[PDB]
Amino acid sequence: CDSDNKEYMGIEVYVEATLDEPLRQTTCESKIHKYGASVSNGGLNISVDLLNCFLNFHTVGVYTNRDTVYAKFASLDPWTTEPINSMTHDDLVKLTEECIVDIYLKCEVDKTKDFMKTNGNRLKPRDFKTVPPSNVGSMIELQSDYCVNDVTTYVKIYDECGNIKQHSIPTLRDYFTTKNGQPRKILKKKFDNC
Repeated sequence: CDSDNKEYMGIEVYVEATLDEPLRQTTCESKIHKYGASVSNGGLNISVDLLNCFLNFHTVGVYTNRDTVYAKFASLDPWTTEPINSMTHDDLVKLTEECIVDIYLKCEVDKTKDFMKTNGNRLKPRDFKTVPPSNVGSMIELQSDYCVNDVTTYVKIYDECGNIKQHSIPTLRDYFTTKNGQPRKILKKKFDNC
């Protein structure tokens, strides 16, 4: 955080997708690649590519409940995790103006897996928390697929040196949902590892 001038940013991308049948029990598989990541879980492959963002994900968590798959792509401690999410100031300017979080859903419902067992609902309304509104329009681009009834997505890109440097980079937020008349909420429960 010692203006090289390098900037250090973090990123969280949340994807929630409700499918058209109750979920089948699957084995989770995730892959992090250069400026993106993907996860195959619950009958859906969710892929996130970061276009002109100059940022890498470090972790993918998942959740599955009823008919809904959740994924959280995130960065971790930025000074101890490889690859380091640092960038020049000119690259941060381009991130600010041009970063797109390109989300792609692919249905992969597998009839060789039985339906998830369901006792009592493992999620409850007070597991979802409101998030602030978008401050960057059209940062999220989403492609859905036929088996998906609704998708919700949220991105937060933030300064890791904000508390610290003497100045801070504005947090960039966007939110997109196919749902109508629903509050701006995301699952805040701790996700499972993939």
